[PDB]
Amino acid sequence: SMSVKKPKRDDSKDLALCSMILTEMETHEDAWPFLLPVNLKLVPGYKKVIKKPMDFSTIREKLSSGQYPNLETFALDVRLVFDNCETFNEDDSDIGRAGHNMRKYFEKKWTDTFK
Repeated sequence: SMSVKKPKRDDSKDLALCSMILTEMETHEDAWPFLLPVNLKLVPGYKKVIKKPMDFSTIREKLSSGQYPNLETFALDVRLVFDNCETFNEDDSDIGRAGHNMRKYFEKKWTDTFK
């Protein structure tokens, strides 16, 4: 509360560390469904159904332009990519399985880097 603060966690490397994790996600072989925005002109249903589209390139732009106020807002966008994936794709599909793999891969990097 006012004048009552927990000890200060050093947040000065977070920007760089998030950037590294995003690079590791981008180079994973199952990243291909997620690298660029879904094409809203060419994928019927996606615009109407997915209210908040998100992808790795869009995450990169936001990060590199100071649009994440903290590391949790970054994690939320990453998870949104996989939540969107799950909404639109059958679990029993290549893209569905890609999303599951990538989510797990991310959550490990995240825990190991910060928790």
